[PDB]
Amino acid sequence: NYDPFVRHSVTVKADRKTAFKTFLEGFPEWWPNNFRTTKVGAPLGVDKKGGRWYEIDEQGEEHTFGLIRKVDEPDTLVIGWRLNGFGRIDPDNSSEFTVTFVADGQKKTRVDVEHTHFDRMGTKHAKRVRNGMDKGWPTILQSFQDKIDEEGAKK
Repeated sequence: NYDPFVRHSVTVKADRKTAFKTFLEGFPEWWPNNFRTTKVGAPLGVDKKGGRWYEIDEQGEEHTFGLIRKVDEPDTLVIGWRLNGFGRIDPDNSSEFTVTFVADGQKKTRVDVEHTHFDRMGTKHAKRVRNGMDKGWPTILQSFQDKIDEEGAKK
């Protein structure tokens, strides 16, 4: 995945609404690696007005993940992510990802990511982005599943 082709699948033990609300609304309601406020995990994060990402800090907008291409209800979501790096020119490219929501019996949900274009361009960029994003991206994904699973089926 990631380099030869981008494809990730997440299983939700809840409903279509609960899964969407915890991703586009519930920001400071997580836990995995957001043991802070203002600087990370602000009472917003996601912008459902124009279609972008922006955290709210005491001095203004701090960090951002990327931008949103289209918001076709809690069914189709297209987004674009940036990359890490310290002493490097701003990544004027970004990678696009297609998110598809599948509902199973309304009591179960499945979400997959499909794309083929800005994925097969990693290699050197792979190690570059994995030097920051990997230290939380795959970790939060696994934790998200268990979190929603608990707030639905487990509890």
